Order: sequence, then C-alpha cells, then structure tokens
Amino acid sequence: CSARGLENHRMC
Amino acid sequence: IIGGEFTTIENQPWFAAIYRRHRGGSVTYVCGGSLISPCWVISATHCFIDYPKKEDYIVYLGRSRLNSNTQGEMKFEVENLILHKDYSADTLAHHNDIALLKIRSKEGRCAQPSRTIQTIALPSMYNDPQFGTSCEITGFGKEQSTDYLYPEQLKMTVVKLISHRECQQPHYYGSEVTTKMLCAADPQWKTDSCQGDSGGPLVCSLQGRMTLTGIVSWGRGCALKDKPGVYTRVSHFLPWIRSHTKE
Repeated sequence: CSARGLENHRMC
Repeated sequence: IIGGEFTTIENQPWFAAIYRRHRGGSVTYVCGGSLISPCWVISATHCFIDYPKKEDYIVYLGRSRLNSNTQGEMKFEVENLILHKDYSADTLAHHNDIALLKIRSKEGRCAQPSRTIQTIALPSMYNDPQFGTSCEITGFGKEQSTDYLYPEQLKMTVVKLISHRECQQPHYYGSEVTTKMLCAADPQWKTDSCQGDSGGPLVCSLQGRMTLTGIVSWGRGCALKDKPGVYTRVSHFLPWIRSHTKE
C-alpha cells in the first residue's frame, strides 16, 4: 500500500 | 519520484493529473496519465479498478503543482473510463495494466494545444528501444518511500531500460514480469518511480521522436537494489488502444 500498484485502493 | 529533479509542465506537456472526488466533496490525487490525442488520456487500470465510476474523477492538463492552480491549466470531466478487460492482480505484479479516459470540459470541449498542453506520440508495434537506453519518467509521486505527503511540484528522473532476460532472474522479479511489461532502473538504484507515480509516462526518444514507451505500473518498494520499476509495454497494446479510442 506504500508503493506502486495500490494507489486509490479500498484496502489502503 | 525518488531522486531526480523538480520540473514544470512545459517539460512534460502531455502529462495529465488525475484526481478523485469523495462523497462529501473532498478531492484527492489519484494517478498520472498521458495525453495521446485531444480527447484521450492513457493511464493504468489499477488506479481506477476499486472505483470505476467515471463521475468520481477530474483530469487536469497543463498543471505543474499538485494543490495549486497553474496559469493556463485546463480542467476536464471523464466522459468514459475504459479499463482493460484482462486486467489481473497477482501480489503486486499487475497484468494488462492500462486504461483510457475520454476527457470533456464543462463546456463540452477536448484539450486545446498550447505551450503547456501537447500530445505524446505512441510507438510503432513491437518497436522499443534497446536495453540500456535512458528514458524519462514524470509524476507527483512520493519523494521518499517513508514520506507521507506527495511533493507539491512535478518531478522527473531518468532510468535505464532493463532486458526481460535480466528482469526475469529470481533475484529480480522471476515470473512476475511478462513480455508485455518493461523494467527500468538506475544503475546505482538511487532514483525510481514511487507511490503516486502510477499511470504516468515513461518516455524514450526513438528515431528522433519522443515516444510513450511505457506506463508506470508496479514495483517492489522504490529505489531498492534488484527491484526495478515495472511499466506496461505500450508497443504491445496498440490494437487495444486503437479500438477503444473510437468509443
């Protein structure tokens, strides 16, 4: 969640 | 962008800044994108997959700062948000991580070219620079992996393309990387894309033309030894782009 691939994601 | 340099939009005038409105009215930055024609921005599907409704988004062109207006900027709604139907998520290594945003102003118009707003050319099919070639990446992503805040000013850096042979080694990424992806990194691992740079351009000069070679997609951490940035290989999606830009 602190890196590329999870931007704008409901978990993070 | 870890490392690299501050820049303004004149130096990357196809760069698109994509934000999402939250119920209540709060707007937050989502991802980068690249203007490929007056009405179309290209980006990454993983930026939108959790919130696929087009009405949630705002796209700016000609913007150099994250939370301040830049003179000459243009603001657009998303008329259509097109995500790749074969998108998948495996740990972090996203397959087919590419998306299209058709943009339209409140006035019903598309992008108008200026000093700060221009398109980027797409590559020819299966035509990519040789490995070891230097390319640029641009975004508002984190400047340090440990940061909370995004920089307020646009950044860019240079990374070098890494062969699929090298990227597929176990001590790099193994089978996580496919031939539809490109890896790039710094030889000292000291500069890289980071969280919030996703969807942004990797631009290389091919035959004297600035070309959208890749789209920021994923990576393990940022600027870590043996862990390059991984980018959607644009030259492998030309038929997909061409069909969907008629929607």
